[PDB]
Amino acid sequence: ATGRIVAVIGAVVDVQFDEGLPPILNALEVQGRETRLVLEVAQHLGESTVRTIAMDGTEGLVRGQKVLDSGAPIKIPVGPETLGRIMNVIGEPIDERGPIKTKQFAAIHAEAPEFMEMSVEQEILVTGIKVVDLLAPYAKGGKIGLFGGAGVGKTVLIMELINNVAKAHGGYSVFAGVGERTREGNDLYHEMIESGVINLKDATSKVALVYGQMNEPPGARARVALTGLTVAEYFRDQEGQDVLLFIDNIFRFTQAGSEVSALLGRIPSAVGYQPTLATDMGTMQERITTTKKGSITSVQAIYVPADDLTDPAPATTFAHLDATTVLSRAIAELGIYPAVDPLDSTSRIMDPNIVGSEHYDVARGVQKILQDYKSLQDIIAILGMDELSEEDKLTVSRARKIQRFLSQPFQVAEVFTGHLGKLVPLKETIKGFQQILAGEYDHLPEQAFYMVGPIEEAVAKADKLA
Amino acid sequence: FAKLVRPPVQIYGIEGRYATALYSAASKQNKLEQVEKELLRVAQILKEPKVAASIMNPYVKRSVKVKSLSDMTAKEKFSPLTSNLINLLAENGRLSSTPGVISAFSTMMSVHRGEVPCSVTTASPLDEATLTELKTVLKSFLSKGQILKLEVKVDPSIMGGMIVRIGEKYVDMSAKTKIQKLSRAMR
Amino acid sequence: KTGTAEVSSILEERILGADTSVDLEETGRVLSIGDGIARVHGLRNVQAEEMVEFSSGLKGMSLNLEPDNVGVVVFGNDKLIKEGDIVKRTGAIVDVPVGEELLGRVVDALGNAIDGKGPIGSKTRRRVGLKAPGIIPRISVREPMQTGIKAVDSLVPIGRGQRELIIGDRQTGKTSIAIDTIINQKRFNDGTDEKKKLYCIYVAIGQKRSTVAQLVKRLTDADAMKYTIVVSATASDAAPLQYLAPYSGCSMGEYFRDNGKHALIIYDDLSKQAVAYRQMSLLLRRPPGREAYPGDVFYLHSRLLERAAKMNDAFGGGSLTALPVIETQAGDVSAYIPTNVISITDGQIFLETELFYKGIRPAINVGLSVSRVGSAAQTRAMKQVAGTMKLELAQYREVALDAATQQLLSRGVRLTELLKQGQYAPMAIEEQVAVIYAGVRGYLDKLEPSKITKFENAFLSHVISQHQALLGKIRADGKISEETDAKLKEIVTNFLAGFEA
Ligand SMILES: Nc1ncnc2c1ncn2[C@@H]1O[C@H](COP(=O)(O)OP(=O)(O)OP(=O)(O)O)[C@@H](O)[C@H]1O
Ligand SMILES: Nc1ncnc2c1ncn2[C@@H]1O[C@H](COP(=O)(O)OP(=O)(O)O)[C@@H](O)[C@H]1O
Ligand SMILES: [Mg+2]
Ligand SMILES: [Mg+2]
Repeated sequence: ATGRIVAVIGAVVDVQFDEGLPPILNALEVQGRETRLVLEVAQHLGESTVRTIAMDGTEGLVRGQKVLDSGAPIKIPVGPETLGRIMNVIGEPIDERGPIKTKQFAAIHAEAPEFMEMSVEQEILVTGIKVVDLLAPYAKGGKIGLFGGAGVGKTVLIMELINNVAKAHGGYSVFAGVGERTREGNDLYHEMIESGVINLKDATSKVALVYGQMNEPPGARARVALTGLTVAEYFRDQEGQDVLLFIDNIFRFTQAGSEVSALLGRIPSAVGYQPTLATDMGTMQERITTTKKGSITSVQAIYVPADDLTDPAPATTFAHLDATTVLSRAIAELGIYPAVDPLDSTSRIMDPNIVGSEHYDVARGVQKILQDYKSLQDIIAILGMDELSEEDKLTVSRARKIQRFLSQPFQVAEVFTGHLGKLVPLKETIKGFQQILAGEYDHLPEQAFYMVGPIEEAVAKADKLA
Repeated sequence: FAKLVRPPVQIYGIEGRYATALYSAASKQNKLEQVEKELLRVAQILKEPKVAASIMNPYVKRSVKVKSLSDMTAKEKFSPLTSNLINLLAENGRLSSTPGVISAFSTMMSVHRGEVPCSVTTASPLDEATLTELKTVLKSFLSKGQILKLEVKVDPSIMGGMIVRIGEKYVDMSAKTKIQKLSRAMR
Repeated sequence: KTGTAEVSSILEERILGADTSVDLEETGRVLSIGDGIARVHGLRNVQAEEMVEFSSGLKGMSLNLEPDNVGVVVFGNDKLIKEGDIVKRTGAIVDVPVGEELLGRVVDALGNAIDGKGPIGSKTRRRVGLKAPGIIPRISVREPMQTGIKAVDSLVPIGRGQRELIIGDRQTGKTSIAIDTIINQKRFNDGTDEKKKLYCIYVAIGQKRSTVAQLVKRLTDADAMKYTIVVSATASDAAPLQYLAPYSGCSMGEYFRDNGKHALIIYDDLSKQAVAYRQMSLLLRRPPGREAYPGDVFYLHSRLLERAAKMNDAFGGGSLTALPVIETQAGDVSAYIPTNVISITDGQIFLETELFYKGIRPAINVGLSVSRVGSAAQTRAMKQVAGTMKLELAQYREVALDAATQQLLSRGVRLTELLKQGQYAPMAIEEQVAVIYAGVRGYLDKLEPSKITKFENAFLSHVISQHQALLGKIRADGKISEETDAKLKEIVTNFLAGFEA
């Protein structure tokens, strides 16, 4: 079947066929271009006419050009041969090392796992960061969010989780860059070569990379998160392994659907997004699950626009997560890195059965002394410190050291300040918050608790300022 | 662009845009009477169950509904500019509104000799002397050299009077002279 | 459902015979005009984003192709166009003249001279709608790009290929950072080492026309208009000419990057571009979003600032540095537009409006100014000294008769006054490293704070003369060795004995 391009409006191309109307989600091929322009059927308008969405720039299309139906959805090369390579939206090698040679091909638009395939196992994934071990612990095989504004650390943190968790992992890894800096994607490819994760001489590489960046058209950022997902479905289903799935950033999948929803002729909903906003996120996000064959451990990174957590795009992804780490800027101004909100970070496995009865009791004492300090900030700012009680000059004097003890020097931020990266075990971040909540360290200043590892370096710092 | 001649009625709508564009091409080349005799027979040859079907049926195509009409208007009588009109109505999907274009064109061509007829709505039809007297005083009112047409309707709700319209004039001598008795109340 | 081309002037061409003396393949008419775009009937072989020409002499871009008509975005004013015109098809995508033969001119956004010096003499044309380089050809930054400002070159260092924001309110000294970057390249463009040459491009969006004219004099007064291009779409120009101004400005810098040369471009400013793209969007009846902006403002500034990159050695080895300018309303760094550009560029420079009033100039907020990738690419002479001043400017900021407080409150004010700088005085790299040396090695700790602007203007004016041949080994060897710093100890302590307090 061949068709004629009838209307080109931005990044939405219209096509009229004469026989053989292709069904929805089929790919088409445009005839007469130097590169490869591939469309994607999105509607049927009647009078034997479809309406597509283009996956590259539509500069130079004449009304009457010929387009050829492929007969099937977009199929990318998948397998263990795609490890150690880079792939674009339609699965072509963009690393100038030759074609990707596999045996089988998998479509992009696949359906979700059923009800009788969901596994109900819950474990704990210890990371090494004091704030996310204690107050919101991470589960193996479940989704993980990372909320925050623009400039708080949603990528210095996600490159620390790669440095700790994914390097010592035994399974496979998949990175999918949706709408970030292209100079950052060059640095990730050039750090995994020196650290030996990707190897260009033999066949012992452990991570695949998928990339559709911020200089891409809106039709190619709205479909690249389905490509880095379909690569990580082979490593779970047809091999039976434990994978990791880092996506950054997932808001660009939502933003780039609103750019093209105006051109498709729709009535727009609230603050400016598409009407089908929560229908097509649930269709995407219910394909990243731990089923009865393997475990997908997705660590996403979500962007909050204009620091507003009531915006419909970062407030409809809260129903799809197990853990949650809300970053904030007002903590990052004081110099507390990572600037994790302690009273807004939630978790699902926080339960006295799974994590214990000793972990659960110290973690709830920390959220109690930090909430009572938050209710006195309206009075300390007006009437000063000398108007409180005597027992309430101890909630203030202890919460101002737990706040500074939730700071930690990261490993990837060695080139920022020149301090050593520190890692703590889970059994030692329980002991550090007992010897502060009890009152063992009421003879030290607050700045001695600033940017250290475990509790033993806090007393090895207060002897300096003597 | 070029200029186009204005019709003396100037109606509006999607059917008036096609009765004006034909009047701006048939007043040129002096063919305003040849199209009118053709258009009163294309109204007959559309409303046949072989041809009234598969023109409103949306599941055929655009192009094969043209070819089934490009030979139908070619073989019988027509090869004027009007064969492009049926060719243009079938391209734009406006083949359903073809009685709307035809019925608009007759009144647009009527006013070239017509008079926008009257309406006398009083009662049962009366004798001949009352009819010829109103037909020979209304001829004195037009002052345009055009033989006026007229319609008579029966409406018994008016008590003893009659209302008369001449185009857009509408004199009135009816039961509204009973409603003018509010001067006994409103004063 | 009434159709744009269902009018009687187009039905008459069809109903009176399919007319032969109308082209309808390379030329068409104009059906309507007035909201910006024009509705052009015909032109059945036009491409998308292809420049056309009107009968009045105006260029227009083919934006929106439909089965009836074409919507042409009109560059310039739309009074000159009338319904019923005839528009010709050029046959090429929107492109600008580009080459080495533009250094010294003042063009407008379409590539025509407005300085009154005749034609330009160009031979090559590049498109404005090209894509950024991918992941393979780029490489990390390694060469430093000097500024000549003592607060920027030692605290937020820049490198050849790194985006850097300049963000602040009105009248805080935004443009006067961008001017001193262009004048500081006089020392390198007039030398023999070709590997350190650097050109410049200035893009003026929405400014006044009388402020660009008083700017090209200041560059001509300092011999800086022989390696600088200026693109100009001022506030009286039409709205499509301000939208397409940084694209034509960046396509003139992409020439030098692909041919082994280094470029530099200053967009001034990207705030007034986004209020020009807002106008063309709402005049096309598009759904507004936050602050009545369109939904694709992020596509506007990301597809432009992704081009500023550094190629690898197999692609020539050139670069392209960008320095956009954003204006905030009363310190609002949490609005829609100043967060869409913080989440693109590789760092920030903050200009406070309440340090510009207290007499500190340039009013650089040292707490909120960061530069991530450009810290590893600076001179080891500067890193050996400015790595120490980074510590004391931190310890001054926590303490804002006690012990361990009146020591840091003494030194921390002598380093704040050391970082003031007069206008249009770009310093060299090796003259900075002696003045920052005296403030961090503990020599001016005894002086009064008011008599330290007098001290820097007296020490530099003499060591540039009597120790000129002994200063060159800092710039030549690129570092401070054990023989230079033992020599530098005697230059200062002999000058303080002669400097009359
Ligand atoms: N280092 C300096 N020392 C003294 N004065 C300065 C310095 N830098 C700038 N100024 C003064 O600041 C004034 C305004 O500077 P500038 O033109 O950069 O502001 P601006 O932010 O560009 O204004 P706008 O953006 O509103 O046009 C200048 O007239 C100049 O006198
Ligand atoms: N642990 C840390 N130590 C020092 N600086 C940090 C740390 N984490 C984040 N930052 C700062 O926060 C900023 C975060 O930027 P980045 O993570 O690159 O992108 P995003 O805007 O997506 O967070 C960086 O500029 C970095 O300087
Ligand atoms: Mg980031
Ligand atoms: Mg200015």
